[PDB]
Amino acid sequence: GLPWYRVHTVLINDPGRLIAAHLMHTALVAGWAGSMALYELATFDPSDPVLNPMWRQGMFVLPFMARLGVTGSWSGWSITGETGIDPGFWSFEGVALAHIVLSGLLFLAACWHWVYWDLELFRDPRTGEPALDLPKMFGIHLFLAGLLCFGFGAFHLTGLFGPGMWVSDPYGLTGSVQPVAPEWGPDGFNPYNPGGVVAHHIAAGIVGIIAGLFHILVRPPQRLYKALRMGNIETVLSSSIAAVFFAAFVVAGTMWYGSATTPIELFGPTRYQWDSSYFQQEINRRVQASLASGATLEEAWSAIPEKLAFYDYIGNNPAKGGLFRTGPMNKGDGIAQAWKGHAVFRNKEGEELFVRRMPAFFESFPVILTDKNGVVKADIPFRRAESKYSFEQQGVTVSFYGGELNGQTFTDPPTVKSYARKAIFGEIFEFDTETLNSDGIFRTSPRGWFTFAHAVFALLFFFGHIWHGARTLFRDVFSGIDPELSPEQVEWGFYQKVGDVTTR
Amino acid sequence: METITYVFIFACIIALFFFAIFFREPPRIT
Amino acid sequence: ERGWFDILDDWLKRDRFVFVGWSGILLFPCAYLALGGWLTGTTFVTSWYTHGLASSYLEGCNFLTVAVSTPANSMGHSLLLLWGPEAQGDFTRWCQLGGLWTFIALHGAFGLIGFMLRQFEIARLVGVRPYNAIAFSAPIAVFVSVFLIYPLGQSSWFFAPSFGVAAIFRFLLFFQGFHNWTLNPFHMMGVAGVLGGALLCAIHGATVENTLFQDGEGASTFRAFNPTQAEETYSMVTANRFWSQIFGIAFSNKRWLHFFMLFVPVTGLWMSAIGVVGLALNLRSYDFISQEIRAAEDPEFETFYTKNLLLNEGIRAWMAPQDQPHENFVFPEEVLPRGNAL
Amino acid sequence: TITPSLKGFFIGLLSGAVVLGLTFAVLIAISQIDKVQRS
Amino acid sequence: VSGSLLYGNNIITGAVVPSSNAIGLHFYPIWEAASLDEWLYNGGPYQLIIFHFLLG
Amino acid sequence: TTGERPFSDIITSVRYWVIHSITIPALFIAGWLFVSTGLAYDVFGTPRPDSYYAQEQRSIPLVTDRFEAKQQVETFLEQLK
Amino acid sequence: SEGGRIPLWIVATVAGMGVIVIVGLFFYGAYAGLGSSL
Amino acid sequence: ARRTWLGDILRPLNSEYGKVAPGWGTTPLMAVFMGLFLVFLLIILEIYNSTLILDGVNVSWKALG
Amino acid sequence: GTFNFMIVFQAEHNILMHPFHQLGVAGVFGGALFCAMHGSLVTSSLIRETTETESANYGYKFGQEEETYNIVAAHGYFGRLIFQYASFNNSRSLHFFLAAWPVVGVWFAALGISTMAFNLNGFNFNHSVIDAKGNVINTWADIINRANLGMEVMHERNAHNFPLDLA
Amino acid sequence: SYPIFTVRWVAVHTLAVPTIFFLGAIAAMQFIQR
Amino acid sequence: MEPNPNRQPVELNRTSLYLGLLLILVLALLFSSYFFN
Ligand code: CLA
Ligand code: CLA
Ligand code: CLA
Ligand code: CLA
Ligand code: CLA
Ligand SMILES: CCCCCCCCCCCCCCCC(=O)OC[C@H](COP(=O)(O)OC[C@@H](O)CO)OC(=O)CCCCCCCCCCCCCCC
Ligand SMILES: CC1=C(/C=C/C(C)=C/C=C/C(C)=C/C=C/C=C(C)/C=C/C=C(C)/C=C/C2=C(C)CCCC2(C)C)C(C)(C)CCC1
Ligand SMILES: CC1=C(/C=C/C(C)=C/C=C/C(C)=C/C=C/C=C(C)/C=C/C=C(C)/C=C/C2=C(C)CCCC2(C)C)C(C)(C)CCC1
Ligand SMILES: [Ca+2]
Ligand SMILES: [Ca+2]
Ligand SMILES: [Cl-]
Ligand SMILES: [Cl-]
Ligand SMILES: [Fe+2]
Ligand SMILES: [Mg+2]
Repeated sequence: GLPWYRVHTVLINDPGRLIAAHLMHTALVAGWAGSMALYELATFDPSDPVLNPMWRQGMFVLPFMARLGVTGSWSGWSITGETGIDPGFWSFEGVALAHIVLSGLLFLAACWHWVYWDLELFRDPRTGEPALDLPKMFGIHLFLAGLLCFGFGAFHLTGLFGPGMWVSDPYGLTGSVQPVAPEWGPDGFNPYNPGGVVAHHIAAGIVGIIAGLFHILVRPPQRLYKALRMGNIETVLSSSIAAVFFAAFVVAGTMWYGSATTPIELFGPTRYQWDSSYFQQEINRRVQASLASGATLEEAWSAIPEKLAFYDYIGNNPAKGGLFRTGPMNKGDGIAQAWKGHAVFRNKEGEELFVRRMPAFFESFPVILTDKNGVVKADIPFRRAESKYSFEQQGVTVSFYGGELNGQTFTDPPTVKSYARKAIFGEIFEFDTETLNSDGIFRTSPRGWFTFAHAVFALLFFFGHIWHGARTLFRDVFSGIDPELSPEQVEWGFYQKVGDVTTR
Repeated sequence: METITYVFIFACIIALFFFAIFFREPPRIT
Repeated sequence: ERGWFDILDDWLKRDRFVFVGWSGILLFPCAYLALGGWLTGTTFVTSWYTHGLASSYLEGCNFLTVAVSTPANSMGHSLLLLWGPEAQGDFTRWCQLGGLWTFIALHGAFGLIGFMLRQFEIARLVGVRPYNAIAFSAPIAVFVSVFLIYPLGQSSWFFAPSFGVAAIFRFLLFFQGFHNWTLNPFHMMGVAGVLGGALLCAIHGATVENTLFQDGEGASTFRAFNPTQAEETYSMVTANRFWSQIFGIAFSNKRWLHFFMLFVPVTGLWMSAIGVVGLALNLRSYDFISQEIRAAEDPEFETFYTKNLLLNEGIRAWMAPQDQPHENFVFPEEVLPRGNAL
Repeated sequence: TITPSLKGFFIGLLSGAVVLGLTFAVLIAISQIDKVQRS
Repeated sequence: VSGSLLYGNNIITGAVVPSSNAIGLHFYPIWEAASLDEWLYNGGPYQLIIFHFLLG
Repeated sequence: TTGERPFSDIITSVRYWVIHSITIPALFIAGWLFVSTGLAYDVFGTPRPDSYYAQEQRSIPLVTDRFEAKQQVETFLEQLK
Repeated sequence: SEGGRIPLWIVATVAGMGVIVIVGLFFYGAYAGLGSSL
Repeated sequence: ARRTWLGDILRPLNSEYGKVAPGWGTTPLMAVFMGLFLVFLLIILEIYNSTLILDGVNVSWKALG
Repeated sequence: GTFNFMIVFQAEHNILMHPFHQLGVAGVFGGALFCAMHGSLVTSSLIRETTETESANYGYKFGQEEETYNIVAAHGYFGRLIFQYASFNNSRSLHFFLAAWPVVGVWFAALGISTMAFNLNGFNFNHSVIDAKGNVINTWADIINRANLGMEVMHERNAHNFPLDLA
Repeated sequence: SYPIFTVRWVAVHTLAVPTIFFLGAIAAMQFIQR
Repeated sequence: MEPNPNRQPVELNRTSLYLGLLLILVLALLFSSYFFN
């Protein structure tokens, strides 16, 4: 009989049962979305959007609900930290319930289509054989996709009839769902400009409508029909898989580099913001502006939002995880409780020293302090016998500005060393490691996990494309080559054109 | 529990070797 | 139908010493440039400005140490096109900035696409099934994951492999010290598929050569074969009995045997590619958490796993300042991890 | 405005069109001159 | 160095650990040890295994 | 066979060697002079042995800016006096 | 013009000797001038 | 095969299996759209890549505010 | 423990820079390549003996006299992929090559280990390239060297009392 | 009897011509002293 | 209901069972350490 890896091929010439199988797949996926949302709601702590947002908690679907305007719970909370909001039906719970009910309805439809597979609709009226007119189906589906794409852009994203989308400032401090007007100039193609997303959907939508009408009304050229085997459903599988892997590589890239659709308040910051000290630069800018305006050092640092300092910490860098280090970021360094404040290191002479930060590549990193010009002034030595830069020798101290340790100075080498060790991670935080039995080892965020799964699946789908493209174009020989194949068809020079018998 | 798991999988593989050798479908010339 | 397209098709598909095809239009220029770019760079081009390395015969390197090196880290993932905003059309400056790296990687990638299209095109013309092209998906998954996806997940092309013998060795040791890549079960499956493939290659070649039928009088047995002969040149039955009695199992089906020879190394390479996609994001199998918790609390607990991490820590500290010059690392003697005496 | 890199983009585009244009012109020409014998 | 599953190893970290540097190239069969406990401490299983394996 | 002249015919013919006892040495010498004149250094921008460092400098001329990278290299080259 | 005038065994021996000489020069160059460590 | 109300209504939409336009038909027009699409992708790629830099187009989190 | 052995071997012998290990790599990479190649070419030219609803493997019966694929079609394919004379038309020659390539490479791998056993080590180009003044100009060999140093100084961290690791 | 300038001829020379040029260059390099 | 003519029987021979069980068991032996972490 059929080998195990071919069982689903029974559907190739059975459009009704193919629709049933597709309905079942759709039911499973929608059921997953519903179940996943429920599990996330059963585990999500909405009490601290500042230091315990969704991306610290291993939330995967919650940010997708948030991205498109679902921000509140029936229970009264919102992901922006509001209280006493009424989200209406379309809370996270309402979305989850809708997906579960959809799953059930699709399941029932699948049963109907499986039993009543032999519909006249699926028969070619001329031959009585099962047949799908794929070129016209493409136009119909493209037209529908176009209308939906257009409507999503023109009504949902604009807020004209819908909630809009998640938008934020350049430092992910004040994000919320807002209506967004389309950007019709060249900046519409800037990945970081939300208006471009709106313009995309309006414009590609209209194009899809038009192209759909074309594909409904105009038949394929004989030459393309034959070349792409348009009578064979497997050709559509091959090219659809190719489109899907393209889309998957794109969403992996935009997740990793960041865009208007992968906001840092929903997915966490990017590795590149750490690499370029993006948040450290802004923090320093703000502190310098405070000092210029007459604030004391303590006041200048106390004015830094805890949310901003937290982005300037390597524990939130998505390139710090492990493949088998499972779960929420909180399971690693712990649940963040409070900023300790900005640590300023000084030697016995009173010169400010700066701890060298750990790059993402390094699982462990030495503790080296330099002056403002990069000259080494202190470190934690490995070998002690010829040490010259020890904290004990250099009289290194640490003073804190802002946060919970504001105004405090520590001079005892054990304590100063301890804070220097944390300063390699950037800004220093107090963590609750007890609640989750956190193990102290960094995990990636939903930004990292999403990127990984999608780059991997994209690459695997390349194989799927190659395989099904091969099956389509070589259908005639897939049980083997012609047993009567003449040696002259493969012997050199017999035909002038390879494989062409009319060129003897 | 981990050790039990590792040894259990190993023991299954060894049993599999036994069946794959002594209880294989015999090769037959047609 | 007899237009220019079909006339072009005719000429492209002529049976000549080197087949061309429609795929040839992509393949031949891209492969030629990839190879030409490598030979040009390794012969004449420096890596002084991007890496602080000599890398060409011109500078005194040998075949083992020459490379076309990646661009500086500051270039990020710039396409580094000759006419792009970095080189601005200046061929000399383009060479000094590492333009030949993206040149080779990108023409290389399109060339590989061309080669696989060539495999499909020829299979179609000759009337065979396209399993050779299918198998070639493994080389493509490796090239793409390692030379494109990996650096794309990292800070810049700087961390892709540089095209060179010694440079590639550096890439291996970097992956050990930084990613603990030996510990990764996707790399381990790659190793099994490569070594398993080499095993299958050797054992099948040897089995056929040692179960040959006597089809000539010659003591040198190669002439006793004819391409057009109907009969098997060796005994499957005798081969099967031999291995059944030596090893316990044996192939009995030649079609299965040969499919398995495709499956094993192809699957191995595909597995290694998946692991490298994880490494693009530093999503490593670096540690066993249970091991670390135990070792942190118990200074007498030691395994080969903990020993290898010490080696990794040495690799990182000792190689990083010269290997990652854009970081401007200064590690005082006193911070360098070292055991006793050494 | 046409930035220097947009001018660069056009140059790359032109260069590519020329290479592909000239390649196809040449191959078409050769295919017409050196026809396969049929029948 | 711990090599065995019951002494804190998994399949990936586990090993039969080579015999002691104090032994060097000396032949260390079970009967050269004063006890099995000594034999085990000094990595006697490694020699027994690799010598039987190489012969086999 | 595919219609081209056999290689073994070509490379055992007098005419091939009349042509190629000229063209091969000509190419080889042209390659030699490409290096011996120093033109190779100029085309590719490869440092001569005296051009890696200024006399007292021990810091690598690493490119540190993407878009002003051209100028940086030019500045590094000027500093070789 | 005529194929066969210069025997293939001579062409191979001379070409082979040419390869040995050039590779030999490259090995000499490993011990002298640039790349020699000296 | 079974007829249904909705099957009868949709029948015309699945009745032209195999139907083709003669020869090359609209292939050249398709080719132009493919070419334009290739250029479009190249533009958006080179913008994201900072290989194509346009006035008023700041490819950064700091795109505006 | 295998990985430990490999890393320490690299530190002490620079095996990667040793031509016998390089031949070993050519042996196993090539073995895998030729394994996949041979697999794919034989599979590509299987003679049609089955229908689409069954495995093509049933098209071959254990002990049948006739070959199960068309070697002429296989050679016809591969000879055009590269060029005619780079392809084998003789199965005995092909299968000998399949045996010989990995076996000889792996013999060299074995001999690499067995000769580095007596400390004849990989190529050492440490500081091989020097400028006009005498400044060391690093090559990739020198970066390898830095990695090797890390391994060397850290391995068996309590075992060495004297400055040189002589065995 | 045989054509001279064929696809094969072109392929051969795209490789052989630069190869000999490069071998001359690399030969000259062996005489470069720091 | 009138039977579906697209139905096909499915087969897994013993050798395939053995091969499959080996794959699964060996994959489990490989990945198990990582699942326990
Ligand atoms: C004025 C109207 C308008 C506006 C403002 C936009 C704006 C946008 N478009 Mg839309 N578009 C429009 C009209 C418009 N479009 C029309 C009329 C169509 C035709 C239907 C499209 C079709 C379209 C497509 C197909 C895409 C866009 C994309 C985008 C976004 C580009 C920024 C980005 O993130 O790129 C990121 C994407 C790229 C830079 C493209 C990458 C191309 C790769 C490199 C090609 C090779 C792929 C290959 C598989 C890679 C393998 C190798 C790899 C693994 C190493 C942005 C939202 C892109 C998107 O959705 O981004 C999220 C995108 O892919 N548009
Ligand atoms: C796109 C897929 C995707 C992604 C990116 C995520 C992302 C995330 N999830 Mg979700 N999840 C998903 C789908 C996904 N999920 C599905 C399908 C389910 C149902 C099973 C779940 C159920 C779920 C639960 C219950 C939880 C999460 C949690 C999490 C977080 C931690 C992830 C983690 O630790 O992974 C670890 C990943 C690995 C260890 C990698 C696995 C690699 C496999 C084993 C490789 C297999 C190899 C194969 C056998 C080889 C075959 C070879 C052969 C071909 C020869 C993260 C935000 C956690 C969270 O924090 O919740 C709030 C959490 O508790 N997820
Ligand atoms: C939309 C995507 C898609 C669809 C609809 C199909 C559909 C089909 N495939 Mg293709 N394929 C795809 C993508 C797809 N494939 C991808 C991405 C790859 C590379 C991984 C392949 C590689 C491939 C090969 C090599 C073959 C097929 C074959 C088939 C046919 C028979 C399938 C069968 O009976 O398996 C039955 C499968 C099982 C009984 C169990 C599979 C268990 C898997 C391996 C592990 C668990 C999977 C898990 C449940 C899925 C999670 C979802 C995932 C997306 C995360 C059928 C036409 C076969 C064919 O052509 O027949 C003639 C065939 O030989 N496919
Ligand atoms: C099929 C063969 C082929 C392919 C696929 C490539 C592909 C590539 N080349 Mg290579 N190249 C080739 C042959 C090829 N080349 C040949 C024969 C030469 C010798 C001349 C070169 C010399 C070369 C150099 C020196 C460089 C490249 C580079 C590149 C890359 C960028 C090219 C680009 O952006 O084009 C853009 C152009 C197109 C994609 C053509 C579009 C054609 C459309 C459909 C028509 C529209 C044009 C229209 C008529 C113009 C009107 C514009 C008007 C408004 C002003 C890419 C990998 C660069 C690279 O590698 O940098 C790292 C680079 O510097 N190539
Ligand atoms: C190794 C790569 C590879 C190979 C061997 C194949 C092979 C196949 N493809 Mg797939 N394809 C691929 C990748 C590949 N594809 C990619 C990356 C995409 C985009 C998603 C597609 C999209 C696709 C579709 C939609 C279809 C196929 C189909 C086919 C089949 C027929 C041949 C064909 O159409 O080629 C396509 C041609 C190419 C892959 C060559 C493209 C060369 C480009 C244009 C050069 C571009 C140069 C660039 C502009 C330079 C700038 C670079 C920039 C970085 C600066 C065959 C199975 C057809 C099939 O399945 O029929 C049954 C089919 O319908 N392909
Ligand atoms: C003569 C040179 C010997 C070199 C070493 C041995 C190579 C062949 C052994 C591989 C064993 C594979 C398993 C058995 C496989 C097996 O059964 O082989 C069988 C095969 C054919 O057997 P026959 O019986 O036809 O011929 C052998 C004798 O009976 C005499 O006729 O044997 C040969 O072809 C021997 C060829 C000798 C000449 C080959 C030299 C090729 C090596 C060149 C070295 C270059 C390396 C350089 C490195 C950079
Ligand atoms: C009937 C009905 C109903 C209901 C329903 C329901 C209740 C549902 C459901 C459902 C569901 C509840 C579902 C679900 C699902 C799921 C899924 C489908 C999943 C999956 C998964 C997977 C696939 C996985 C995978 C994996 C793993 C495991 C690990 C790692 C890796 C991966 C990720 C690959 C109602 C009343 C409405 C009405 C009408 C009727
Ligand atoms: C990049 C580029 C380009 C191009 C170029 C080219 C295309 C080139 C080429 C080139 C070439 C094409 C070259 C060459 C060469 C070569 C050589 C240099 C060689 C050699 C050799 C040798 C040395 C050998 C030896 C040996 C071996 C390996 C084997 C066995 C034995 C012996 C040892 C004998 C263009 C303009 C577009 C543009 C821009 C850029
Ligand atoms: Ca605890
Ligand atoms: Ca001098
Ligand atoms: Cl060690
Ligand atoms: Cl000692
Ligand atoms: Fe075979
Ligand atoms: Mg020299």
